Amino acid sequence: TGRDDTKETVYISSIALLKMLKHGRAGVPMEVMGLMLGEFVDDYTVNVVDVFAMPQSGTGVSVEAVDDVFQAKMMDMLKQTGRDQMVVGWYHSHPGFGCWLSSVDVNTQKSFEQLNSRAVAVVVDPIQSVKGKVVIDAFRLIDTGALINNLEPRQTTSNTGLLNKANIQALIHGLNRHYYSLNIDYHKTAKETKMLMNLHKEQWQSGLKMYDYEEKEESNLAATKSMVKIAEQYSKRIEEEKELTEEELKTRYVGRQDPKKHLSETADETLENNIVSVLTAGVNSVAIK
Amino acid sequence: KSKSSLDGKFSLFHTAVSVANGFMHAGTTDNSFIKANLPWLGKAQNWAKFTATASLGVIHKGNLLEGKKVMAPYLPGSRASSRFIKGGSLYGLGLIYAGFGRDTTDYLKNIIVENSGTSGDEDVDVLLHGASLGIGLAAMGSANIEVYEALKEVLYNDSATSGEAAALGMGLCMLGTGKPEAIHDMFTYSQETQHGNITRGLAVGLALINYGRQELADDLITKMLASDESLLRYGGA
Amino acid sequence: RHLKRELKRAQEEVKRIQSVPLVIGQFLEPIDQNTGIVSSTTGMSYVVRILSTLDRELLKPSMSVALHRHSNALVDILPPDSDSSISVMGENEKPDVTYADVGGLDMQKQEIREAVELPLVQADLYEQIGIDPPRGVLLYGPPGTGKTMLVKAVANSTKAAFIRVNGSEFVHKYLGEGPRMVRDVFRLARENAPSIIFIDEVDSIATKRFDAQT
Amino acid sequence: NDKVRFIKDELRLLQEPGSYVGEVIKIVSDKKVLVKVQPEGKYIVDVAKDINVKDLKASQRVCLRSDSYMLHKVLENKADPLVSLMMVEKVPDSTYDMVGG
Amino acid sequence: KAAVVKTSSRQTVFLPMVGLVDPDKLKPNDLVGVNKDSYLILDTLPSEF
Amino acid sequence: MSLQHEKVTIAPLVLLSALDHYERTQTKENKRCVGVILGDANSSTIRVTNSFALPFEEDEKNSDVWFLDHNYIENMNEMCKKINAKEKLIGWYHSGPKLRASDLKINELFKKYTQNNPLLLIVDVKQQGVGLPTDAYVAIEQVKDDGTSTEKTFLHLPCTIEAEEAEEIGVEHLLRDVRDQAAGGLSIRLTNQLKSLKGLQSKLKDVVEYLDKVINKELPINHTILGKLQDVFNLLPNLGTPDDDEIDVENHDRINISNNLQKALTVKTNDELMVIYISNLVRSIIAFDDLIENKIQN
Amino acid sequence: QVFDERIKFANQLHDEYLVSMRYPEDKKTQQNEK
Amino acid sequence: DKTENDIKALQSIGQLIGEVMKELSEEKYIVKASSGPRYIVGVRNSVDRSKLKKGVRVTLDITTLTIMRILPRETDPLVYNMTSFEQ
Amino acid sequence: HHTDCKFIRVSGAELVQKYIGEGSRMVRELFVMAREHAPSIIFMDEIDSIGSTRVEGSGGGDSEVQRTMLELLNQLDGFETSKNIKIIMATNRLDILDPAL
Ligand SMILES: Nc1ncnc2c1ncn2[C@@H]1O[C@H](COP(=O)(O)OP(=O)(O)NP(=O)(O)O)[C@@H](O)[C@H]1O
Ligand SMILES: [Mg+2]
Repeated sequence: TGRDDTKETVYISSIALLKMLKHGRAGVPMEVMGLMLGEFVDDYTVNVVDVFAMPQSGTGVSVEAVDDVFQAKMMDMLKQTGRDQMVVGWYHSHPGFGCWLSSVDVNTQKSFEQLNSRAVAVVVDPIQSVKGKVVIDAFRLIDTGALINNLEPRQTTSNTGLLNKANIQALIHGLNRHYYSLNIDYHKTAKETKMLMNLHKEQWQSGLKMYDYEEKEESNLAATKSMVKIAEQYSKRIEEEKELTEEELKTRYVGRQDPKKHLSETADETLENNIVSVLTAGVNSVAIK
Repeated sequence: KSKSSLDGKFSLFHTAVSVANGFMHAGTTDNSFIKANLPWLGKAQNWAKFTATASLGVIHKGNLLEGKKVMAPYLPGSRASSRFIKGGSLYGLGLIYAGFGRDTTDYLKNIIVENSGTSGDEDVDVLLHGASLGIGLAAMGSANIEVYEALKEVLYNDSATSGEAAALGMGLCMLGTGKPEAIHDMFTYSQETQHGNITRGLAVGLALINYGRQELADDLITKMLASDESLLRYGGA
Repeated sequence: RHLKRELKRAQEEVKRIQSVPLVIGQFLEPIDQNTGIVSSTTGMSYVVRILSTLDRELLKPSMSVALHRHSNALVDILPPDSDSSISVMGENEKPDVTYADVGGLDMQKQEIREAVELPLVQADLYEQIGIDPPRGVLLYGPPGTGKTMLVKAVANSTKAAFIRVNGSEFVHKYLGEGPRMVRDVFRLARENAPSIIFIDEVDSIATKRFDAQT
Repeated sequence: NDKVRFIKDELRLLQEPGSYVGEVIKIVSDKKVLVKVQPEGKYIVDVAKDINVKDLKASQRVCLRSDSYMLHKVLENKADPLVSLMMVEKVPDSTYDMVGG
Repeated sequence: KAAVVKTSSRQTVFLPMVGLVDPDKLKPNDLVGVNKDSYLILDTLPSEF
Repeated sequence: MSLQHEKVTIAPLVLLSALDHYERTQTKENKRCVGVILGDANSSTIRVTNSFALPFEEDEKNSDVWFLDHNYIENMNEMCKKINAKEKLIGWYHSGPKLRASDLKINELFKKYTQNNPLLLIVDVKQQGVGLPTDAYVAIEQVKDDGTSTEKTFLHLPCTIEAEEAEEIGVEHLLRDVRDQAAGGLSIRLTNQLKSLKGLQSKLKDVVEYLDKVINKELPINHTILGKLQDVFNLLPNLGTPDDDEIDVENHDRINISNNLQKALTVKTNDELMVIYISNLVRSIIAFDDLIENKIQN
Repeated sequence: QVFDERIKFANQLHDEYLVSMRYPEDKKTQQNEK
Repeated sequence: DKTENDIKALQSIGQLIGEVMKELSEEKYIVKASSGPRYIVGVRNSVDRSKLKKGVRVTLDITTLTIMRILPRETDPLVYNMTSFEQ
Repeated sequence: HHTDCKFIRVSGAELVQKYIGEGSRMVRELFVMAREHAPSIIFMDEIDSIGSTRVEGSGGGDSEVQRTMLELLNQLDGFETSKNIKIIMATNRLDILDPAL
């Protein structure tokens, strides 16, 4: 019968993830562009080793803006280093709207389907993302033909599928009738993790430096006064507070913005701090002489 | 119910009906389901059609003698219309013949050696996935080393989806032996393979082979949990 | 102990959302204790989640409010004091204390003190006799008698709040833009009481006869 | 355990951009309602699936989503400037003997 | 060097003066072309009254 | 040249690039990867944005013998200018770890390109030193005393990382670790106090053995070090001083304040004791009433 | 020396609170309630 | 050099102007944008807290909405024309 | 106080309101809102000293918006039949008031 037609779990390296973020953010508002370099093996494995952002084009995402002079040139330099990788798709940002292929972009992505048969269009939306995690999705062309010939069920085998409910109407219609969405995973080695994880030794050298000690008194003093003012409302609150029905009590004795909670919070902050302050002061003194 | 509500063209639905029904009629042959749900059956495609032939073996569990007979047109040689049929019959045979006779293991063993080259042809990848699950089932608790060697050759070929099937198949055959040479090879290979399905297969196989292995699996557990891969930790557990 | 770390990290995440960038809106009325309706600066009416443990006592009175930009939700509240009416760039506060306000018209300087300084400073006195707080003060005379300066001096050194506005702040070219500032002055004073209201230009605003010719 | 869920859950709610507020002008025979989205123009937009057109009435103020504008929940209390004005003015405490003669 | 444009998009933008476009040629209340994405003074336009 | 070099901030991106590049050029058996570093310069903060490997060969037999490809440096410049124009050629990274005297010689070719003293960014690839995964060093030319010829030498500068906004935000989603230091709760910093002492102790012992090595193994005496150690003995608090007595007073106050905060927490914990009891008392009645009512109904 | 002890006494209070507190609650959760 | 100057501006990208509507804190400032909607923004570290004064014209990122720097007073044309005369 | 109704002071023109839409027709819309929020005493304070020129003139769009409100009290007769909306007006002088009253 038919081929599996299971969209690739797109293993987008940590290096590729950070790198789309830089180009895309700085380049606001102009919708940026570039190719994704990687390797496709098996039926559902693409690893995107690296990406590179093509020079800005004032035309915006267009068939104009995809260009082979840049394509050739970067790859020829990577020949010299042996870091050469084939074009396996393209990324761009729509930052002025969420992650979904435009009517113009579906024509464009089809050109790339001729180049490479497992070509992706990965829309990275940089302004609207607040963390570089949410509103980022991956796509791959599903023909017009598929829609007519009821071949969409073949297309979603061996997958869990991803729906983006938000953004509808039009946009959603186009999305459903153009591409297929699948989960995006981030792969990294643990040598990378250790780098990410790393800081310095001057990190702890700073952690042995001590503030001026009058300022520390200021904080201890302040806390005591701080807590006096909120201890009156707490004092008032528990005078009676026996009256039937909890919901009523919450308005009457101000159980919202809870004074009991707020007192324990301030006490506890100042307390953990003053244990570190006495400890550090003693450690330094005995250590040195 | 199955025909009326659940749609046969949609693949996920069709898998659910095939599995529920396979059990309904299990442990005695039944062709009642084929006949009732005949139009329904023609709709099938892709992996819905692999599951459709393998369903037959869950149904036909027991009645061992007539197990082979019914599966006769679907085998390779007698079928080359559809690779999903060819492959899902061999999985299907192995269900009936789970833990029973070793005359069956022999047949499947031939098919593995034939295709342990290039699984790069499209038909071959599907075929060889079923063959590999199939022979593992058939050889359960035999501790046939011949089987084990055959499924190594699939692994090292680095067949796309059959790599997983083979890895599982080893642990089902050699069930509970804790042969150390087997343990060493699997564990080491799983690091090399970058493709996750093959990796999952070997993680889980390492557990199977150490069935009832008690405190002699203790060497294995420390390595798998400490392995930085999430995959090996999952099978570690 | 494992769940303590999750909890702590869970609060940290919410602080990023709470943080800048933000956009100002104006909390309208409740629809419900824990869901309310707001209007933005952009005229759009958003029905928004009231995040847990926030202000309620004052939140429900139409009051100025902040909205997280990307969530378009009520993540934290502003004082009514925030977003003060259109008001003079320099200090309300008087930088001089040397004062010629003392040396000559001294009798009038005490009088102003009597009406204005004496209730705020000593509330106690008033409570015992039983009077209502003394009534407003109109200052009129020929100009070049330092009227706007004798009273300024007092506000400055009493160190009760001082709101110094002109009719020129209020005046507007639009439709209904003047009055919305006027409502803000009266309330703004109540919020931050004891409080001193002085409108320097009021002459211009008052007319002998009303007209609508233009 | 319960507390950490609540903090997380609130965060997940806030995510949804927009969310609006209209008023049903009328009910129509395809099972849609004509909404006047209060700042924006008019839109004809379906009822939520959960509530039927029998439940709704003329001039019902409603909440609205923003990703499809499909109705969310009916407003418990009518959004109108007048409501806020009452709040401020407060319940009269004055009586006839406050003013003598 | 710097330019305050008030756009026809009804926005107000403080943009780095493009160095290619001369400081001389430019003047207050010159009519000018401006790039559509990123707001920079792209070119100068015959004025209309 | 510019002497402005004060801090060198290094994006998490440069590090990821350099690792990857080292392993894709399959430079091994202490085959050096030498690649270019791009970013801003002639600033107090040098903002190190990116790196790309250059073709490179290093021969183990003799270290004078290496290749570096001139034209590649040139080709990259017009490409990188278009991509982001704030980038300039600023020097080269070395795989390290070792600090070579072949780096004086490589710096001289980079010195042709650069408008600053060539920035040598030693990005350790083995990551043995967990802390300091980076060293930064700038080529200077300075009058060497004792009637010796002017020397070109490497003076350490702060290589410490700061990160850009765009990079940082994604990194933070990935991790959830308590890292080397987060300064989190009490637990986290309490660990820190032990670790940090241990940092110092390590540092300190090495200074002790360095002094043996001057007089046993005849290192040329680096007088700079000796200068710093004089400042340590001299600005060393002296004990028996009445300053120490003052210190003890400050200690007395804070330990007291802790005691008063401890008591206030007792009042909070004590309130919870009663409220839960109140609740139990009502519930006893709720459950009793179930039993009697089930009997009556039946 | 004096103050060190006073802290320990408060802590000992807290513990006494915590243990006792939970013993009625067991009873009630186990009992049926309306 | 002249043509290279355009490449460099392109990466700079435009900015939005408001004005310091009211100081509330050193940490956070309330600005009212000239085009419209009032925003609460953050301060950048090189710009000083005291350069910031009420009524000073400020420039801010479009993207992050964070006060980059003070601008000189960007006078209305009417008062700009009176200054402009040298007789 | 004794009547026990919602005493909503609306002081002045509702051209001050500008929250949604123009404030002009919000004057007129008062009827609708008072009905929903009954029991209500609408205390319309408005002296009508916005110009003597338009008190005695034919000019004045303020006069037009005012007028459309008065008509709603006698076309719709929502307030009259089931009285719970009292229309309490207050002007300093009987003689500076609009003559349609
Ligand atoms: N305590 C005072 N006694 C006498 N004259 C005063 C006093 N204080 C200020 N002056 C004088 O008043 C002049 C103007 O002060 P100013 O504040 O303008 O007054 P005013 O009466 O409010 N009138 P106007 O300028 O019309 O608002 C000064 O130039 C002083 O000479
Ligand atoms: Mg005056």
